[PDB]
Amino acid sequence: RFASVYAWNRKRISNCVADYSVLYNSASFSTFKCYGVSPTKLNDLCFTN
Amino acid sequence: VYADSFVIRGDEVRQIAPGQTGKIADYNYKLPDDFTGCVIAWNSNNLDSK
Repeated sequence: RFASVYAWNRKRISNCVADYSVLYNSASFSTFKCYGVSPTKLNDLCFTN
Repeated sequence: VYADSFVIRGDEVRQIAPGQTGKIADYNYKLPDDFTGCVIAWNSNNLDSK
């Protein structure tokens, strides 16, 4: 289930590790446009909220 | 002049560029960030698709 664009659904992910490489390596995606950050460096970077 | 020729998918020609990523740009063909040249790509779904 995916809510439509007029009611896009938002989730607050916090206080957990997340291997962005598993998303970064899957071929199921077409556009992976990252702004202000590099997808390769998303791994070592520790963000908040 | 050095001409490197290969065949890839339709949504993968964008990967043939400096800085791009994906399976093609990580394990098969890497382009240097200071690359000087051209990247010609054309659809051939009448000669390599059976």
